[PDB]
Amino acid sequence: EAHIQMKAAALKSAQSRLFGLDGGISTQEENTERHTTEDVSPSMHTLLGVKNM
Amino acid sequence: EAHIQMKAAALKSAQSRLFGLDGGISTQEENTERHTTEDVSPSMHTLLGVKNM
Repeated sequence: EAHIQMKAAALKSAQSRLFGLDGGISTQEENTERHTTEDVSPSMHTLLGVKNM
Repeated sequence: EAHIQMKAAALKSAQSRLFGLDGGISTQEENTERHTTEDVSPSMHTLLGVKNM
């Protein structure tokens, strides 16, 4: 009885977790797009549909 | 994907030309006109219709 009471007091209400933080860190997708000196900007190749007025 | 992106970056917007400068150089017509010592000048045979006054 004493040992079981001691075990219950020591364990308290501890709940086991099966997993920690997942080791797969990357969530985005790799950027495979080219980048040439003809690009209007580092993020846009052209401004094709743009109308000045 | 990487190979296609590399090809697109390398080719850029190169446009093919089917022809270069045409090899036919002469554009004028050959001068077949005679030249005699009776000619008033190297370019005029006579001055037929000319009136002095």
